[PDB]
Amino acid sequence: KYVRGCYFTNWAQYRPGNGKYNPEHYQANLCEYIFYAFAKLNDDFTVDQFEWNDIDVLYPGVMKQKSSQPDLKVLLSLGGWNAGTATFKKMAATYSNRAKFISSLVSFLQQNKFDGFDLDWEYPESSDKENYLLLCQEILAKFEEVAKCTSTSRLLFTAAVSANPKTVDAGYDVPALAKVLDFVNLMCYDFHGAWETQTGINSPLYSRKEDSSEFKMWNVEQSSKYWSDKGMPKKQIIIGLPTYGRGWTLSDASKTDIGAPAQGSSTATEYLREAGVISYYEVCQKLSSGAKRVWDDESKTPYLVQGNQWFSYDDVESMKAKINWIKQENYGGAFVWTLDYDDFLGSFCTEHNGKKYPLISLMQEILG
Repeated sequence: KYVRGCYFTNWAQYRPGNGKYNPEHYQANLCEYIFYAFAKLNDDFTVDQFEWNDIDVLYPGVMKQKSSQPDLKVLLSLGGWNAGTATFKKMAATYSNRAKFISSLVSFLQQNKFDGFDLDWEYPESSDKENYLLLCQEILAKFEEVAKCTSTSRLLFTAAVSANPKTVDAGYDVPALAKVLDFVNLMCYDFHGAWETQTGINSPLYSRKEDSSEFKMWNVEQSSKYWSDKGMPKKQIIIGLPTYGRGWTLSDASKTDIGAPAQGSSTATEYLREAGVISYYEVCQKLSSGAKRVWDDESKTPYLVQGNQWFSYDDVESMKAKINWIKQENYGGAFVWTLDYDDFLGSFCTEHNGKKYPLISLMQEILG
């Protein structure tokens, strides 16, 4: 009745100390689907592994989890934000280029025992709309062809899609893609971040009265609605849950409101070491240090203040509110980004008595 998904990342193995995330850190029945991020798209449009140890170690490591969760399905994700669109745009522009990518892809999936493919082209533009459609149609066709041919279940085929309606209009033929994609993973996050000069919410459930006109649809609720109205069935919209936060350095540590002015990004944190970004477990460390929390009931998310540092993030209350809203509105489910941001050891946080995956466990718990 409800999809429950989780992104694994193949660079989380390089965090320092207990931030290091390995496939053995996964938990049985946490996720129905594990989206592996990412494969590499070569310049010649062929698919290969991205990290030097995927084929030999990490891919099989994730697959071993099926031993204790037999209907765990694992899909290979290609793209992401770092990858950009340059290869994608070229690869998709001709039938023969997509044929080379598709065929290369089908073979890389079979060899490495994946259950499906997840296209995270971030993002198709006007010039790519029609190409994108054909690319997906042809991926389903080959998958359909391969399945009848080899007498197997068809490979699964999903896309991570843009939550910004202006992009959805530009680059997605939504009714056509509905007929073709299994489901879409709605990236209803990153709505606000340190690229802005004032504090905002990362992933607000609802809009806020103080939002300006350009952002009245930049919430989970209204962005999922937009996909619904463009012709994607609600059951094929899967709601993105962010286990990370974004943060600013406050311009004045006395104005600490949603919208307070900021002079730059939050200082890079101990583990993710990316300025402007905090993992959930890092938040728990900060709480333990007398960082103060503030619920925002309008948007149903918390923020965190400590010194001149201000983070929007997501915790058990905000996650409880979104997943419940997933059920109340009958969207297709939830997915989490990422596994390695939660308190996967269950030792960085203390409010949860040591429960592993305080945040991600909510999916199986509430969505069954």
